[PDB]
Amino acid sequence: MVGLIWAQATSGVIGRGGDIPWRLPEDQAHFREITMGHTIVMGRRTWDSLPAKVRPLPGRRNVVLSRQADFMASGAEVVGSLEEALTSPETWVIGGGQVYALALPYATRCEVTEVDIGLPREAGDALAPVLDETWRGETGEWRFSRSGLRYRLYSYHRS
Ligand SMILES: NC(=O)c1ccc[n+]([C@@H]2O[C@H](COP(=O)([O-])OP(=O)(O)OC[C@H]3O[C@@H](n4cnc5c(N)ncnc54)[C@H](OP(=O)(O)O)[C@@H]3O)[C@@H](O)[C@H]2O)c1
Ligand SMILES: O=C(O)CCC(=O)c1ccc2c(c1)OCCCO2
Ligand SMILES: [Co+2]
Repeated sequence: MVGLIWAQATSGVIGRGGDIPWRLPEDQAHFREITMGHTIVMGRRTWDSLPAKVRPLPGRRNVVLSRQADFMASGAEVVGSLEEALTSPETWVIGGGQVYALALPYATRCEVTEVDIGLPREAGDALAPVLDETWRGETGEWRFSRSGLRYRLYSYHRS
């Protein structure tokens, strides 16, 4: 099982300036629950976005995808191809935009947090991947984050 997990604005923006223009504590707990115990695969830029005191994320096989053969990610594995990282029963791709696109052929689940924030796409933004007709979606109710933004969870899946 390869799954993708991400939060996006209604516009599809997931990242800007190397970070994320919101923060939902409820989404971070949801992320931790879904990924805990499993492999997490991330692009090098997303590894960079994590503070050093946070990496690796605890209780998970942290895998960083990079083309630099000497890139050092302390506490993590660095692989040069996505296929290298798929040696566990559950693998969650945690971003960012480039790695979601690379991983989507392998994926049968997307746990998507839609954040009710009006955020026009700008040059250089990272974007959510486009899900084609093979994906079946189930939606939750709109909920209020304590940060003041509404959000809702979509669970997409396909055989
Ligand atoms: N909203 C969310 O839920 C969420 C979650 C995660 C990240 N984000 C945001 O997304 C943004 C980063 O996403 P990004 O698309 O800019 O970069 P990214 O996907 O996180 O990492 C890009 C890097 O991955 C490596 N890479 C990409 N394709 C590869 C391949 N085919 N083989 C080997 N290595 C490969 C390269 O690393 P080298 O350059 O080292 O080769 C590339 O520079 C940040 O803003 C981050 O905050 C958002
Ligand atoms: O998982 C934990 O241990 C606590 C929450 C956390 O560390 C976290 C939550 C969301 C993330 C993230 C980390 O980095 C990946 C890119 C953005 O999505
Ligand atoms: Co689990």
